[PDB]
Amino acid sequence: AQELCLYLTKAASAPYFEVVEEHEYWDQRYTIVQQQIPSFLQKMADKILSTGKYLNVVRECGEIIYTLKERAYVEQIEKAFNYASKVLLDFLM
Amino acid sequence: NLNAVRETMDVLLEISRILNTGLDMETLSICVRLCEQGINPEALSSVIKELRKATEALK
Amino acid sequence: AAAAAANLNAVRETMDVLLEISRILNTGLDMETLSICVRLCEQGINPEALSSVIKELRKATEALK
Amino acid sequence: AALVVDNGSGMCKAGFAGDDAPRAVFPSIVGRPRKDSYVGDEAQSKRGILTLKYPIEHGIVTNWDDMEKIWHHTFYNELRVAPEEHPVLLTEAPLNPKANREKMTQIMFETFNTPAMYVAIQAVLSLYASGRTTGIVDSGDGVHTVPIYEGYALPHAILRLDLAGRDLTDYLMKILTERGYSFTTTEREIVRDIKEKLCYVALDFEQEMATAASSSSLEKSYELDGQVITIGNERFRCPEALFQPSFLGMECGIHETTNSIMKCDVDIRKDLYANTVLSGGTTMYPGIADRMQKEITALAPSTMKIKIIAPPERKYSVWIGGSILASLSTFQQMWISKQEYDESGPSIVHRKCF
Amino acid sequence: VLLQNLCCRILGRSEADVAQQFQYAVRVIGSNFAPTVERDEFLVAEKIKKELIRQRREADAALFSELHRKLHSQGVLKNKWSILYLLLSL
Amino acid sequence: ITQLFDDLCEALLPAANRKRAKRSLKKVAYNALFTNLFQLPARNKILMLSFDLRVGGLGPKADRLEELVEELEAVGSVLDLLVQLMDVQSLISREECLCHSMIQETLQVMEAAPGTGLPTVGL
Amino acid sequence: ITEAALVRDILYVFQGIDNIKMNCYKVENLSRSLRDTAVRLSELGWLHNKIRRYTDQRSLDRSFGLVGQSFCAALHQELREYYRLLSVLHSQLQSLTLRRLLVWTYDPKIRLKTLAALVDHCQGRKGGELASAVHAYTKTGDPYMRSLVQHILSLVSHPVLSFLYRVASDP
Repeated sequence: AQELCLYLTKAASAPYFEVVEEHEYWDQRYTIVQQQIPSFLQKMADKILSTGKYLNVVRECGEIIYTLKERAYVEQIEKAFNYASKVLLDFLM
Repeated sequence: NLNAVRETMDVLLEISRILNTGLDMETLSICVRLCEQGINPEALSSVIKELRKATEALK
Repeated sequence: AAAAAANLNAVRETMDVLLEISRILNTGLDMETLSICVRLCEQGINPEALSSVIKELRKATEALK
Repeated sequence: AALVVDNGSGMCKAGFAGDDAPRAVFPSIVGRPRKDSYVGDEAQSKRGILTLKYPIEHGIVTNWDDMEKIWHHTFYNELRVAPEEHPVLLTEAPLNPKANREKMTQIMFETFNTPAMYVAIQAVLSLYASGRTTGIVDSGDGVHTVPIYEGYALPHAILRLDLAGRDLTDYLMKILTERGYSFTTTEREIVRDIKEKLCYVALDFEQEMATAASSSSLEKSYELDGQVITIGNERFRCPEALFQPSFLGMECGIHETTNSIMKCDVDIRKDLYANTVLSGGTTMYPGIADRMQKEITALAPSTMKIKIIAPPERKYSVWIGGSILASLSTFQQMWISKQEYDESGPSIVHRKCF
Repeated sequence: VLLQNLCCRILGRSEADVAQQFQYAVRVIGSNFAPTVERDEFLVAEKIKKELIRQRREADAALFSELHRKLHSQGVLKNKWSILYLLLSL
Repeated sequence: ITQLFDDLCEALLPAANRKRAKRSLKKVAYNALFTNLFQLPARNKILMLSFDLRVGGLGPKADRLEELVEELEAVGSVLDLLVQLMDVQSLISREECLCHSMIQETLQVMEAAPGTGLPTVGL
Repeated sequence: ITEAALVRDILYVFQGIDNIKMNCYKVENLSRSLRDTAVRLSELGWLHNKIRRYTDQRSLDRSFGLVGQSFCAALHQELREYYRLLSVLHSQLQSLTLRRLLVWTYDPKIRLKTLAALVDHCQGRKGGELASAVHAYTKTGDPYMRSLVQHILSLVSHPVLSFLYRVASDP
């Protein structure tokens, strides 16, 4: 029943990992919701929100798997946030 | 030139479609550009038939 | 062995008789070309079509000479 | 896993057979105080307090004591493996003395206790990486045009040119200094970077010189401490030395040397002309393939079909070729085993690695 | 592939040289492959005798009758109508 | 050229370890490329295949294969690589094999030992 | 009433043609264990009616537009397949039972659940306003539905991208 509950969460997470709530001057656009935090990404609750936020101020202008005691996904997020800024910061200089 | 090398690449798909070769559009541009390097095509006939062979052992 | 050498004899005979019918009819063919036209006619091919080809390639080898 | 170790005059490349790229690359240097021995990047980083040695300066091993240290470093520091637990494929320069081949073999089996090993010519591995067994191939840091037929290099037709990346770096320092700047100190590292990033081979030297003399269209900026400098005709004048060594006071260019083809049997020359492969860091200059095509065409018969192959991954094609070879089913029977070494000794390398 | 050997026998060339003619030979042979008339070696025989008699060569008209029987004697030829229909035309 | 063999090995890889298979399949690409290297015009080889087209019918398609190689002249080594690699009665015979290959693929599972075709019972 | 007789009529109720008669297909004897499974199975055929009436009522009037055709002519390629399944199921009736049908027809109980609820959300929409109401069915996440409707959108939005590559006009 640990192979099963890994087959569900592997499929019940593809929609989430293909898109933090948005709104409609820029600190009220996207804001963290505190309840719905996985409590194993709580360490990086600020780099996720900061990673996509930089992608939108440029867009409107013009794989992850869960493992225990292994942080292959915690490292995978830092490898994209370290690029999310290098495209926007360079976009303003 | 990229307009010409697109047409010449588009015609070449059909003669590979009626000859019943399994090469789709992506693997064709890979093999065309690789043959464009200068590799001998008599060998490429063996790697594709073997890559497709070891691929079947998985399924 | 033997039956593989008896067939090579019965073919050199027939290919020698067809060369006699070829000269009394005065076809421009020779022993080398005639062995090609015989093989073709064994598989089954229109001699009204095959002879139009030979009557053409021989008609174009002169424009080049 | 089998190991693949490419011994370079300037940089060594190491990794595991089967991989698409080397796991580590480091300077072929060993340093000792002016921790007793420093190897690789560390030796370079702390060169200020060390006396550096280059045991394979021009492709050929000249000091086996330090070469042994480079190999020790490769296994234990870079790859973090025990050599006695993995077969090892090593690379060697073209025209490597027979005695050196035996020495390398003896060191692997007796000093590192490798379970198996093999040595292949660098140029041959690069040709393999391009999917060929026949053709003419290598410009690195400290030093070849190597005709290869059916997997075998032809020693009689191999030519060595003591002109490579190192010479080009120093030449760039010289002409940038003549421009009004000043690059003279071991600044050499900075210029090496400028060279690798902004240089290119002009299709026509004179026309390019004329363009640079009458406009700023070929100029590029490079930032150092913040100072931004300008590199003009130096961009292409630097690599031009490969085609005209006289710029360096040397008496043939790479196109003319690629003479090697003419030294081969007339029956295979067309195969070489149609399969001239570039390899090595110094062949990375943009525009070099088209320039070679033009120059060779001028030297060869008008009826000759000329083709220059410049793989995008040619900087590491030697290592990649080794990864491919060591992974081949038919190559497994070719390794020299510890058993075979114990049976025949070091000289077995001549028979096993022909 | 066999049609291309023919174009190299009649015209003395290599297959890389002569390719316009071989383009014309595939046009005629192809789409005209199936035999169009009922096959019988009897009728084609009585027309090679009638032809060698017409040339006052009455001696070879009775020699062919002895060469046409040997073809049946050995028995390595499946279609004897075709190869005679062709030898008569040329 | 060292990369064009790496992109080729990706296309033929069927989408889903996808990180080590590419490392092992690049061996099969090299282990097979150097076997031929260790060991005739171009347009003629098409006609010999144009002939075999017309024999079994489908004439106009064969008149098309020659129509393109005539305009591809105004590259030769590329076509040399490609050559290496009742209308109603067939309809009623296709939609009948489907119903033979649809009731079979599911009756072979519906009637068997309990738990053979089921993947969750294999856990 | 034998179980085989029920398997004979059900293969018709899957189409609209009625023991089982015509909103639930009330069946009218037999044991309770049989009537219950028929009821659910018979009701799947009723759905097929709601999707058939639309592609027949709107295939009549000529004032439905150019988009309303590529939609009404894309609800048919997703029905021939439902006519291929009924082909296969009938060849085996000559063995399959009720409990064997449930697994056979468990998937086409969903495709005939989205399509029969996709033609009600867009009832009076013609023109582009219909290609905008079959796109409000893609925000669903369900990997089986979002990959079905995102195909009907690729047919319905072909006429719209035909005017564009060539917005209310006034005569």
